[PDB]
Parts: sequence; structure tokens; C-alpha cells
Amino acid sequence: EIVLTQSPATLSLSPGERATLSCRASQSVSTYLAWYQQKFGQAPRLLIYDASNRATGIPARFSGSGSGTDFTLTISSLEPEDFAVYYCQCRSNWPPGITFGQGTRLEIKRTVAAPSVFIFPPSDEQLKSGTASVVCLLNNFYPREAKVQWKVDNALQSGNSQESVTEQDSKDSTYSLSSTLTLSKADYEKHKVYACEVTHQGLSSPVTKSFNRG
Amino acid sequence: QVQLVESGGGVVQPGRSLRLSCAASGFTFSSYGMHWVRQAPGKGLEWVAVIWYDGTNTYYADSVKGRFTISRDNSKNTLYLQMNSLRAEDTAVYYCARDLAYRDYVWRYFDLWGRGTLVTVSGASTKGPSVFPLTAALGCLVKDYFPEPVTVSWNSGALTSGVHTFPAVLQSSGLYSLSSVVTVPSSSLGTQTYICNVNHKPSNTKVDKRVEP
Amino acid sequence: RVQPTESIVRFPNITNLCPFGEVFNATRFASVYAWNRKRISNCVADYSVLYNSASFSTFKCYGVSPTKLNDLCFTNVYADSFVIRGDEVRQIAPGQTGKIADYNYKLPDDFTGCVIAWNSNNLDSKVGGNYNYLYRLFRKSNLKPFERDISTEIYQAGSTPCNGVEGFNCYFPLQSYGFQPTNGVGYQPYRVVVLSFELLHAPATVCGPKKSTNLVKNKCVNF
Ligand SMILES: *[C@@H]1O[C@H](CO)[C@@H](O[C@@H]2O[C@H](CO)[C@@H](O[C@@H]3O[C@H](CO[C@H]4O[C@H](CO)[C@@H](O)[C@H](O)[C@@H]4O[C@@H]4O[C@H](CO)[C@@H](O)[C@H](O)[C@H]4NC(C)=O)[C@@H](O)[C@H](O[C@H]4O[C@H](CO)[C@@H](O)[C@H](O)[C@@H]4O[C@@H]4O[C@H](CO)[C@@H](O)[C@H](O)[C@H]4NC(C)=O)[C@@H]3O)[C@H](O)[C@H]2NC(C)=O)[C@H](O)[C@H]1NC(C)=O
Ligand SMILES: *[C@@H]1O[C@H](CO)[C@@H](O[C@@H]2O[C@H](CO)[C@@H](O[C@@H]3O[C@H](CO)[C@@H](O)[C@H](O)[C@@H]3O)[C@H](O)[C@H]2NC(C)=O)[C@H](O)[C@H]1NC(C)=O
Repeated sequence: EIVLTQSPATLSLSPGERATLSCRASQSVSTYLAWYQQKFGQAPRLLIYDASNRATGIPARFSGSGSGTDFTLTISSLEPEDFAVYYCQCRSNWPPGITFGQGTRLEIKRTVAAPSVFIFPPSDEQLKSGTASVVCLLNNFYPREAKVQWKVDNALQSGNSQESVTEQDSKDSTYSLSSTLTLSKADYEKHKVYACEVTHQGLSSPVTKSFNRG
Repeated sequence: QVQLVESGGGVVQPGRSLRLSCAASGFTFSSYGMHWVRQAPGKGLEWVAVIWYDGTNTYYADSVKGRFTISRDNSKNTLYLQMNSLRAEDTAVYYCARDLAYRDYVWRYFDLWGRGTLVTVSGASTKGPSVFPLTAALGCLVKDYFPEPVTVSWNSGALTSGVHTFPAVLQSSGLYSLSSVVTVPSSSLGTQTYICNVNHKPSNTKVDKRVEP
Repeated sequence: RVQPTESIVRFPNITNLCPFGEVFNATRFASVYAWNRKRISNCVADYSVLYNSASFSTFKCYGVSPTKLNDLCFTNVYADSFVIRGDEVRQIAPGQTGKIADYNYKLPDDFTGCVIAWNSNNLDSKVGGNYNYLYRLFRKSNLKPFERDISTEIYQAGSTPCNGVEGFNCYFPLQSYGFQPTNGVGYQPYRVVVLSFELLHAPATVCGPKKSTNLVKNKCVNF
């Protein structure tokens, strides 16, 4: 069974430069691996099949190379149609099937910009329905990786709050994050200080946004 | 006219069945092989099934081995795909796909893709969203809604810049939620009134509320 | 006497797979003009190993769905072995023109057989090219179906015959492929085979697999 190994996990670069991805297949496949380009929400379209053939509808700026268990795609000059995710796929015999990769996301260089942290205390409106929810919002940060921790009596709560990140907006090439903790009303009354901690590459020290109510 | 258009997107309970269809057009249906690839929410592509250009022999992934049926009826130039014994993981965007090769049996590349149809599974029943409250930023958090999609706007879309609408996520209760926010100048805080207008078309629950500190 | 349907049964069990690895996995094939061929008989022809091996490249078969073939049993299986230029692969088909179709190989028309080919660059090449494969450029007319010619007799473009020794216009028939480990996809060495299923009014055929099923006993009258 062939299980595709993709490197680097992600790419971040300015347009106009040379972007080279690697897909090292687990075991030899001769000449058979193909590349798929998916913009967020759009329909994936084949780019390369046979690992050096430039499929139709592909401007000549797209090049790929490799055979056996080394396969890499190169792009000479990135323009916004190409800042997307990208996959490598190939096929298998035992059990017969097809293996895709894990995916490789593309990001734009710009001036590294630290977050604006906000915290949104729970509203009494939700209390009318017997549930408590609190959202901690991180704004205009880069790179994607970041970290959020709740503190209620210094207790770090994990597995109880769902964090979502929007995809890179066009205008400023930035990200936004926000994580909503869901809590039983009883866990709402049990304490009065609620605080959120942010830790990110753009921050010299952890950044705390908090409030005292309950 | 060389396109595929999928069909049959929907919601069903676990243990029951659904059958989808893909419409083909612009090309000879009975000369190319067809695949079904499913894109689970927030994850990568996972091949599901294939069919030879004459549908005489077919292959299925392990996760659906013995549970799904792939078949093509060239009479209407429609591809189909049945499901049996659906479980929770099966939620996905099913992209019907086209083989690359003309009259070849290899079936190794996907050269042309249907737009992808939502398919979702849960025991929850359709229920409208509960939009809830909350320089300086603010917005409304939208809670406990099922199924998708929900389209948010500020002042019926009067403003769009510095606006974030966040992906829906699934919580254990069987519903979805998200939130929508925007940053405003601090000085604007009391000067200007903000009303968040949100639509959820399938239940047509048009509820709109002002945000006031 | 009789009973509800389900009790019917199959599989007068046998086994003994046969030399299809020994043709697909040969260490070396002969060239086009010297295309190899061999009789295969008195075996079960298991193609379910052929399909699902995901190491073939441009695998098609005319005239019958192969999966439905596996029940239909033929005899005198005779299958080929040779190698072709990267582009030329498609041209080995019934009723097709080109360069091979005239002077190196002609497939019989209305051919219900298989053409299985592939890419092989990892072994059929070396630094500077493995000059062990040659092809013909000239011949007096078209070829018949499934016949060979290896010869030092040459075409005469002009009037005066070339007396054996190559000259400016003798056009010595055989020229070699130049394969490089870096050349383009269209120029890769495609190692290919072909099967034909000829039952030439020939009793005592030899048949193929019919995979299995698992017995259930103590149920009468149905077989
Ligand atoms: C040209 O040459 C090619 C390469 O030499 C060759 O490809 C090879 O083709 C053979 C065809 O038989 C094929 O063998 C099969 O293997 C099946 C799965 O086992 C493999 O492969 C998987 C994934 O590839 C690995 O996970 C396995 O570990 C094993 O690979 C290796 O195993 C060795 C020894 O353990 C390890 O040291 C290696 O590390 C390991 N590789 C890796 C990468 O880790 C196997 O299931 C097949 O047999 C069964 O077929 C059916 C299921 O598909 C069953 O119904 C059937 O009963 C068979 O089950 C048993 O198979 C046993 C095999 O030893 C028998 O002893 C048992 O008797 C039998 N059961 C019964 C009841 O009888 C099959 O053996 C190779 O995988 C394949 N490899 C490659 C790289 O291509 C081509 O076929 C050649 N050409 C032609 C025309 O043949
Ligand atoms: C029918 O197909 C089978 C499939 O391999 C052929 O193999 C052998 O079948 C015999 C049947 O008597 C098995 O004999 C016994 O099986 C038991 C249980 O498996 C085992 O414990 C004994 O030691 C003994 O071998 C035999 O196991 C089986 N082969 C293997 C490797 O297990 C059989 O030859 C086929 N029959 C005909 C008539 O073609």
C-alpha cells in the first residue's frame, strides 16, 4: 500500500518567486503521480499527470519532475490563481485503490503583524436558555499557528471549547481566530473571573484579555 | 458544454440510505471511466468508488467496501451512486469525477470534477439559528443551527470591510454554530447603531437584531 | 422433494496459476522487428492479477469486457513482447495508421484481444542510452497480420540497387532508439505486450478461473 508523504507541511512565499513542493511516495511507482490544485471551496482541477505532463488548460509556467519515490512540482512565478492548497495522488494494487496526500497550503509573505486580542463576556441572553458560551477572539495575526488557553481560577480548560480560524483574507493577507467555550449553567455560576490567554510568535509575552463578572 | 453537475445533496439519519446522481454533458459518457471522491469537512480528498467506461467491473474504497453501489446508465448519460449502512463519518462533499484517459482501463487520474454535493448525517432535525449577542470590535455569535448554509450581513450588508464570518463547526449536540464580527473605530462606539441581519434560507428564519452595549 | 431456492452450488475446486509473470516480468524483451511471441496453453488464465496491478500504463482491451472475459474461456492465447517509442503507444490498435502500422507491426483488424503496455524507464535505459532495441524504416509494402521479417535486404530509393554495403542512399533498414534517462515523457521507452485470443476451430480448449464459494451442507436436491 502506497501512503503519500508530502513536504514541506506548508509553504509561505511572495508572488513572482519559485515555489517547489515535494511528494515522496512510500514505494516506487515509476512515472505515475498527479497533482491537484484546490482553492478554498472551489473544485479541484488536475495539473500534472504522469508527473511531467502538463495537462490541458495549464499555462506553461507549471512544471513537475520525478520518478520512483521522488516527485516534486515547481512553479516559476506565483500569481493569485495559485495561492491555494495542493495534493499529490497515485494508485495502488493491494488492496486496489487510490491514495491522496495530506495537502500543502500556500501563504503570502507580508510584514509580520501581531494580533489584536479581544474577549467577549457571555451574555445574559444565553442564560435565558440555560447554557453559557464565551468567545475569545484573536484578530489580524500571522503565521497560522497560535495558541489560546482559558483561565478560571488558573484552571486551564481543554477539550471544552472549539476554535475556528478563517482563511486568509485578500486585503491584508491576515488571519482571524476565535474560540467558543460551551458551558453548563452550573459551571457558569461557579466563578466570576473569566480570562483568555494568547500565545503567538508576534507577541513578546503572553497576552491576557479578561473580565470579572458572573 | 464539457461539464459534470452533481445532484442529490442532502441529510439522512445513520443506518438509512441515500443515492446520488451525476449528470454528464459535452462528451461521450460511455468512453471514459467515472470516479466518486468525497471531501469530508475540513479534511483532504478520499477516493470512494470507480467504474470502468463500460461499467463491467468496479472498485470501492475499504471504508465503503460492501456498503455502496456504483453504476452508470448511459441511456440518460447519468452516473449514480447508492449508499447503504451510512455512519457519521460519511458526511462529505461528494465530487463525482471523470477519468483522464480515453478508453483506457488504468483509471489513475481524475481530470475533471463535479462541483461537489453536500451530504450530511445526524439525528438532529432541521432547526433555525439562534443569533446571540457579542479599535473596538463586536458582532453576533450564531448558535445551535442545522443544516448549512447561513449568510450573515451587517446592516443588511451596508458594510463589508474588516468583517469576518467564521466556518461552521459541529458540536456534540448535533448542531452547528459560528460567529460574525467586525471592527469599528473606538470613537464610533456610541455614535453609530449596528444591526446584524442574518439569513438561514432552508428554514427561512429571518431574524435580525441590534447590538447595543 | 424440492426446497426453497438458495441451496444451489458451484466450484468443482481447482488451482494452478500460469506464466504471465514470465512474460510481463521478463528481464529483457526483444525489439520490435524481432518482436517476441509465445504460445500459452493448458493453464488457468487469471487476469484479476493483471488488472489490479497498478504498475501498468495505458492498459486497454478491445472486443470484450475483460472482466466478462474471465468466464469466457479461449485457447491458443499467444502473447507478444516488444518495446515502442513513447508517443507511438496508441498507434498499436486495430485499423490504425502511422509508422509501426506499416513497417514494423500490423495488428489484424476486428481484433478482439488485449494491448497492455507500460512505462519502464527505471530499467530499460542507462547513461547514454541502452542501444539494444532497433526498428525498421523501410519495406516494400504493408505487413500482414502477425508476421515477422528480420533481414539485411534493403530498400532502393533510386534505381541502382545497393549491393549490401551501406552508402549515401542505401538506407540500411534498422535504426535504433535513442533513449535517455532525462528525455521527455513522449520519448520514454514503453515496454509493451499484446495478447490475442485465437480459437482457430480447435477442440480441447483450456479454460480460466472462476473464483470460489464456501459450502453449506445438510441441504438436499440442489447442486
Ligand atoms: C512482477 O513482479 C512484481 C514484483 O515482484 C509483482 O508484483 C507483486 O505481485 C504479487 C502477486 O502475488 C503480490 O503478492 C501479493 O501480495 C498481497 C499482499 O501482500 C504484500 O503486499 C502488501 C502491500 O503491497 C504488504 O503489506 C505485504 O506485507 C506483502 O508485501 C511484502 O511481504 C513481505 C513478506 O511478508 C515483506 O517482507 C515485505 O516487507 C512486504 N512489503 C512491504 C512493502 O511491506 C497478498 O495478499 C497476495 O496473496 C493473496 O491474494 C489474495 C488477497 O489479495 C488472497 O485471497 C490469497 O489467498 C493470497 O493470500 C495468501 O498469500 C500468501 C502470499 O505469501 C500465500 O502464502 C497464501 O497461501 C495465500 N492464501 C491462501 C489461502 O492461499 C499476493 O501474494 C505482490 O504484492 C506484488 N508486489 C509488487 C511490489 O508489485 C507482479 O505480480 C509480477 N508480475 C506478474 C504478472 O505477476
Ligand atoms: C481445494 O482448494 C484447496 C484450497 O487450498 C486446496 O488445498 C487444500 O485442501 C485440503 C482439503 O483436504 C486441505 O486439507 C486439510 O485442511 C485442514 C484445514 O485447513 C488442514 O489443517 C490439514 O492439515 C489439511 O491440509 C488443505 O489444508 C488445503 N491446503 C492448505 C494449504 O491448507 C485443495 O487441494 C483443493 N482441492 C482440489 C481437489 O483441488
